[PDB]
Amino acid sequence: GSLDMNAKRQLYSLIGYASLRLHYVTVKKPTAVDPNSIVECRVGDGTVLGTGVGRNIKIAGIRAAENALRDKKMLDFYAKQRAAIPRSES
RNA sequence: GGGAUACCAUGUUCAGAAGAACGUGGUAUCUC
Repeated sequence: GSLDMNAKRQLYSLIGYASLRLHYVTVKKPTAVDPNSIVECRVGDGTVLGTGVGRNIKIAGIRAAENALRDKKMLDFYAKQRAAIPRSES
């Protein structure tokens, strides 16, 4: 895999629905002696789908995405939620 | 000689299912 296109898609194409809040948070302020940074993949609900770290951070970005789609159970979990979700959170 | 993160500003591209991310250059610290 290792394909962003695929990732980003899996996100706002396989799960990312209306009123999801899905969002990534950058953590580990890069350094000029180890730029490497990490990414947190979670949702406003306080749920982290996964994570991703890299030396040129990007790997971290794309890695984070692939991480979100790296949870078949989590993914499918939202699939059902999507069907349920009564025009709101609960 | 090469290489990288980031601030300030703006835009393109990735893909080609779907929709998102990265880049362009100005300055700088560090590093090989």
